[PDB]
Amino acid sequence: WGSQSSKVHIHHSTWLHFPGHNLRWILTFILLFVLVCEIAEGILSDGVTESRHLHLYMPAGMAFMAAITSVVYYHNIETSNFPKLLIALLIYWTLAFITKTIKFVKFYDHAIGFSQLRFCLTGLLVILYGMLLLVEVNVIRVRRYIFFKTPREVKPPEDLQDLGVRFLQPFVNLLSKGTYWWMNAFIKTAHKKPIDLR
Amino acid sequence: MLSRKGIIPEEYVLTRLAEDPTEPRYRTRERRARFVSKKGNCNVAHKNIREQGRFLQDVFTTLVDLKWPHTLLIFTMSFLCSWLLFAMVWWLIAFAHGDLAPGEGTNVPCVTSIHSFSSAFLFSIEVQVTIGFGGRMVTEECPLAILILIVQNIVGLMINAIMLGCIFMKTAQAHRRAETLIFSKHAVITLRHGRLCFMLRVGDLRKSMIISATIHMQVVRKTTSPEGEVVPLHQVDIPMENGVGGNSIFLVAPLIIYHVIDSNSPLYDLAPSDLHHHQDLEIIVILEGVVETTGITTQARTSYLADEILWGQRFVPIVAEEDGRYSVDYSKFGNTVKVPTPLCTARQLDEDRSLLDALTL
Amino acid sequence: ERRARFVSKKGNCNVAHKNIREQGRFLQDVFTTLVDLKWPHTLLIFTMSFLCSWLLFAMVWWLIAFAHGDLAPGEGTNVPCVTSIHSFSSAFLFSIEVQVTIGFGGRMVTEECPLAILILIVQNIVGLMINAIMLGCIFMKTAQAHRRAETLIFSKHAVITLRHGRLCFMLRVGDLRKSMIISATIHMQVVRKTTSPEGEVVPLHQVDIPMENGVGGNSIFLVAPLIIYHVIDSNSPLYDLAPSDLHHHQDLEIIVILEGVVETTGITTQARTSYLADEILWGQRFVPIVAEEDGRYSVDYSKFGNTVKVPTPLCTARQLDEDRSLLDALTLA
Amino acid sequence: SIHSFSSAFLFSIEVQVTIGFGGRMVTEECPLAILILIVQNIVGLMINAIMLGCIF
Amino acid sequence: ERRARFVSKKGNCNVAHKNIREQGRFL
Amino acid sequence: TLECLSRSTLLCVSALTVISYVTPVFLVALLPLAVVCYFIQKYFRVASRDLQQLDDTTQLPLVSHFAETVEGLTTIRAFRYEARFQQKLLEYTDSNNIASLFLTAANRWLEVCMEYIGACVVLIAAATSISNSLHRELSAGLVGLGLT
Amino acid sequence: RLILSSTFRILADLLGFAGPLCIFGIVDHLGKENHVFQPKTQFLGVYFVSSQEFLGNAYVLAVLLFLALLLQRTFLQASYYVAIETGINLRGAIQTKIY
Amino acid sequence: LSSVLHQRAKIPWRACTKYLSSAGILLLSLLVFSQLLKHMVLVAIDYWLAKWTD
Ligand SMILES: CCCCCCCCCCCCCCCCCC(=O)OC[C@H](COP(=O)(O)OC[C@H](N)C(=O)O)OC(=O)CCCCCCCCCCCCCCCCC
Ligand SMILES: CCCCCCCCCCCCCCCCCC(=O)OC[C@H](COP(=O)(O)OC[C@H](N)C(=O)O)OC(=O)CCCCCCCCCCCCCCCCC
Ligand SMILES: CCOc1cc(CC(=O)N[C@@H](CC(C)C)c2ccccc2N2CCCCC2)ccc1C(=O)O
Ligand SMILES: Nc1ncnc2c1ncn2[C@@H]1O[C@H](COP(=O)(O)OP(=O)(O)OP(=O)(O)O)[C@@H](O)[C@H]1O
Ligand SMILES: Nc1ncnc2c1ncn2[C@@H]1O[C@H](COP(=O)(O)OP(=O)(O)OP(=O)(O)O)[C@@H](O)[C@H]1O
Ligand SMILES: Nc1ncnc2c1ncn2[C@@H]1O[C@H](COP(=O)(O)OP(=O)(O)OP(=O)(O)O)[C@@H](O)[C@H]1O
Ligand SMILES: [K+]
Repeated sequence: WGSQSSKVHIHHSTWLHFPGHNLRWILTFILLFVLVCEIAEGILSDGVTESRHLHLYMPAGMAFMAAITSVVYYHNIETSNFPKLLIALLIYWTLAFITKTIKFVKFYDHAIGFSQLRFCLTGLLVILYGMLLLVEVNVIRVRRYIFFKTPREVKPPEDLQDLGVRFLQPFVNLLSKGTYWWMNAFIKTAHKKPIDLR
Repeated sequence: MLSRKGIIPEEYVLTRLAEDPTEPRYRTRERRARFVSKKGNCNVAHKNIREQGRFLQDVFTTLVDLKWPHTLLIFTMSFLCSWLLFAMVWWLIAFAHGDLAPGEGTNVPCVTSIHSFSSAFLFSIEVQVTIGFGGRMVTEECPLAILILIVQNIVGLMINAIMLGCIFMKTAQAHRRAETLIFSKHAVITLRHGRLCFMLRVGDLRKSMIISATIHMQVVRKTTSPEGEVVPLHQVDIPMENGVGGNSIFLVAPLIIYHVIDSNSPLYDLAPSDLHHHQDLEIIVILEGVVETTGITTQARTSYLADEILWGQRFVPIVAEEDGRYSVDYSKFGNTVKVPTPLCTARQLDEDRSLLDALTL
Repeated sequence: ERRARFVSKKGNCNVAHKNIREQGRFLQDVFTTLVDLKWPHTLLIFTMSFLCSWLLFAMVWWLIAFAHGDLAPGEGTNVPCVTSIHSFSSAFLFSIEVQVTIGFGGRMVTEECPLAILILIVQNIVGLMINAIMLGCIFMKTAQAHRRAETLIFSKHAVITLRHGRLCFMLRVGDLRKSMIISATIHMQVVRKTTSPEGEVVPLHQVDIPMENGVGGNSIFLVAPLIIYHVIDSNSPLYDLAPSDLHHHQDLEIIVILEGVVETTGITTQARTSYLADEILWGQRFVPIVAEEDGRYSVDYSKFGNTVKVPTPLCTARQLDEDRSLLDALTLA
Repeated sequence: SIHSFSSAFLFSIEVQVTIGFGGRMVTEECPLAILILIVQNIVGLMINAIMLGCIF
Repeated sequence: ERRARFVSKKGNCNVAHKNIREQGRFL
Repeated sequence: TLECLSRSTLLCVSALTVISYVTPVFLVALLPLAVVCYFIQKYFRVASRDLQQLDDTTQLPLVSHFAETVEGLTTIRAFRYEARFQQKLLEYTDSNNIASLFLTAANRWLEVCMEYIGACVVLIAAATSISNSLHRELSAGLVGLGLT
Repeated sequence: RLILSSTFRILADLLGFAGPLCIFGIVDHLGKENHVFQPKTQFLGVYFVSSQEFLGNAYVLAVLLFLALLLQRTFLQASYYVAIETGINLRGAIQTKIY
Repeated sequence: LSSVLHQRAKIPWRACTKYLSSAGILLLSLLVFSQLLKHMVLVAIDYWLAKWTD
């Protein structure tokens, strides 16, 4: 965000979406929905007690913030093809998965069962984390920067290499193609300088 | 739903030949771009930069680069994130040992006075900031606490060291000093010693001397070769006509900087009509030299477009002499009193002078 | 296994030093080495230095407490010197609290045994000295602009093209960051196993080569990509190169050095590169790249090192000069 | 252990200088004291660092 | 001594800048 | 277009007045959201006008080219020069397609942002109506009209 | 491409039918004789909510409605664009083949 | 400058000369007031539905 205030480089820079980019975003959304569901359970369960029981939703309350920061951090590293920096994000997934798996099996110790909502949400969230960790190691498998050999990186697509390709709809991060967020800056230009064939 | 844009897919070709609005004509009158702006701040926008990670690896370049409010955000958030993360760890470990359960027993807690996450966060303050309030002690009970205390101490010392380094390299910045060098808004052309030259004026405001000063001077113009090699910005160096032969300058008073237009100078074919408002031409003046106090090298970028060059004017003599010491009246800095001069080109002038001298001799 | 570059394309001077009568100065020069250490190794030495200091002084505190006997349990029979010391772990925590100046309090130093005061003074001085030294290494380490060197970027392979009659070895060097590198300076060296009439052999000879600047100086001003071209006159040692004599394994190399102090920190940084004969191309031109959109300027780094062709005579610089000399003589006559 | 502005001034010394004796603690009760503690620690570190830099 | 030295015998550039349109460069 | 524009804007006024009447707290959130809505509407007009005119001025030469080729098909093939006219056709169609693509994309940008505003309105209205209903024993019927 | 457009449209229609169903659920539980009670189910120190009971709190159904409207009104727009883009590409291919 | 501002015009002048000329005072007072009445009936029918269900 500091380089951004002076990002004339990113004024007309180029990007390179890591492999499994579609599946990364759709999993983040499919876990943001069930984390909202977990928050609903947490706010709802403590309605019988006279203590707030923060340990029902505040874990999920920070999981939601963590996921948002994770996806923001992945997009940032996606614009700047600097994958070695995502090692931290990589360890986060596996570390988070391990901890929550303990919680899952602990419910199985007391015979909690799917009949309770928290078990269903926790199981769904655990398998989502497994798939997300699969994606995080998929990046390693392809680019192989941690591997012994040289990183078999690819150059940006030649479609965007040209200066005059100002319709960034085919190749933009999946959550700026559903909502056409890349259009926003162009519309400012419309107010400033008239939109002609140039 | 409620629109009628899909009902009629037909079209009519009767209406055509609509053009000539004359609106875009006024848009073409917009002024062209300057290479470097007057107050430095070069106006070049790099495009299709392939980042390839060369804009995060040099982190400590970025930290110095950033503005002070952003630097204080990073400062504050680095410290607070460290404090809070280690507070979480202290809370969790003192909870695992049971020291958080009230009235557990006579079991000696592994960190005393941990009776909340609030006290855990205060304990992180005491440890990392090295404040050590006597209430929250570290006992000899569990080995994990001593390990985490070592780790937090080393991390706190490293973070303090890093922030000390960045504050060092930011409190010795240069861009707070580059702006205190003053040029003219516009430069002038005039004959000195019977030869045409391109004058200019530059001065210093702060008393702090600028050591080993250096004045590069370049012309920025699209120019082709006989071979058809077209260069959009073919910068050409220009000697500063300094008598010694070097370009160094001792800057105390407002000095007059100029390059004598000999046969080598690329300005050898300028005419007073050849430097009008929209002419493609631009002079750059790179004033280098360190700051005496901090010993940090600086530049003072500035430019002069065609529509700023003014023919046949001489800078008003700024220096006077007071009772005991000299006087510098910076109000007359950029004033250029009119001075008549031949209105022909540099080549025509040279050829005419040579022919007249040959005829006379 | 065919030809070894003098320097690699992106720095990392590739000469293997050997048979040094190492006086030990290399390990005697500790501060320079520490600054040149990679960050993980700097952190490891940082951590090991602190830990060794902590644990050494912890041993001393435990030993003096053992000598004074206060770690042997006692209720009122003793007046302790260093309070709350009741195990080695206690002495280690005490060493932490003193050296890093945490001062948790529960472990005080009393007035009874003076050797504790002496060791306290020594530990305070040593901790301050070690903090000062480690701060110094970190300060110089963060002032490194070796990272910045990876944004002064040259064209992959430079070409030899005509310009204004004669022939120059062009090049393209540019900047990616937003800052401005003050007092930039470009050297350019040719490398060849040159021999002499007397029989001298120079296995790798370096000859400075002018950057053909107008002012007659080295300094350059670099805001956008530039074309650094050496004009080949009778003085230059490329005056006798034939395009047919520019195959891959030619005994030649063109070192290029770009200097200039960084402005953010004030550190002087080189920017090295070379160009083997294969990486030299004849009679080709660099495509004009500095597009100017209205209200600003642009650089199309996509075509930063993309070249096209142009017909030029396929004769040596000497042959070209001599042939144009004969043509000029014929024209004059 | 806050009694008068003499005690409060001594406490501010012990926080910003990082002396930290221990009689004058910060407890868990009011979050505003912890907020002010963070503010004072950060401001103290900034001023100490800046004065270091100017001295260098 | 009606003669004004441009710099004195101890460095000490003996010039008095005047009519500076100051913009806080002292502070 | 007058009838449909009047219907749309007045149905919007109808809906907003009913929401405010059912849940009076909604107007406190109506003011910021409407201001944000205003900016989108303002900017979209500036863009959409230009794109619409551009689209039309693009399609006119395209059909012209087609018609003129029907005139001199024999003449064009006579010169064996039809590669140039193929490239002219591809350029004209590319210009028309890019204009229409930007038009559709601007359309979809406006719709996504305006339906997000509506979704935020739904959440705000639902929260306020449910809160008031349970706490203040508000009539359930008014909640139904507010939601729908 | 066209199959993807139609699949997004079908899912948008399905998710869009939540609005009516969610309104019915909200009002039904909010008008059910105005009875307010806790979950009344506990397990080992923390109440465990069941399948239907999670659809109990009208807040949950309203928030789930909000999420459903976001997904509906983004999938639907995605469907619009894919069909539109294929249409603009059909015109391009046809306008070249005819010429 | 002048081109931008003039282009950024919603043309209420044209709308006024269009509507007020043809409609005068009778057709406009019929058209517009019928729309307002129609939408007021829509609000009223929804409100009455709510109260009847209650
Ligand atoms: C637990 C229950 C929770 C319920 C919520 C679930 C939400 C899940 C959403 C999942 C969407 C699933 C479809 C993803 C697949 C996209 C299709 C895809 O792969 O094509 C991507 C294409 C562009 O690629 P291309 O290279 O030009 O063509 C493909 C290539 N040529 C080939 O070989 O084939 O281009 C496309 O086709 C892109 C299509 C963009 C679609 C945008 C919509 C995404 C959802 C946006 C939601 C917004 C926020 C929602 C928040 C929810 C929770 C808070
Ligand atoms: C026990 C607790 C100790 C406390 C430490 C934690 C404190 C955290 C707060 C500090 C955060 C500061 C982050 C700064 C990172 C900057 C990274 C960066 O720009 O360079 C990354 C560097 C590699 O190149 P270099 O060292 O710069 O090159 C040498 C150069 N000539 C110079 O003068 O500078 O270095 C790297 O690439 C590594 C980046 C640092 C990431 C740390 C990861 C831990 C790795 C652990 C395994 C180490 C294995 C070492 C094997 C050999 C490595 C060469
Ligand atoms: C240029 C036309 O490109 C588009 C194409 C579409 C897809 C589409 O179904 N259209 C027709 C529908 C059919 C029945 C005529 C339509 C036209 C006018 C008003 C509303 C609608 N319906 C839209 C879908 C929901 C119900 C009402 C959307 C939007 C656009 C757009 O302007 O960007
Ligand atoms: N006395 C001065 N103090 C500060 N800046 C000055 C001074 N004289 C000139 N400048 C600088 O020179 C540039 C010219 O701006 P300005 O139009 O105010 O002056 P001018 O036209 O050269 O006339 P004058 O020398 O009479 O002020 C500006 O960048 C201005 O800051
Ligand atoms: N291998 C080497 N490594 C480092 N310094 C060396 C080496 N060889 C010579 N020197 C330096 O060169 C200088 C010459 O000293 P000395 O007489 O010992 O060597 P020398 O005559 O050059 O040796 P040799 O016979 O090996 O060529 C000294 O300053 C010495 O340190
Ligand atoms: N868009 C760009 N942004 C930044 N650096 C670039 C860009 N394009 C090329 N470079 C750098 O310029 C140098 C030579 O690039 P050139 O275009 O001549 O060849 P290349 O095929 O891109 O080379 P390579 O395989 O080494 O990346 C390399 O150091 C390369 O990293
Ligand atoms: K301290």
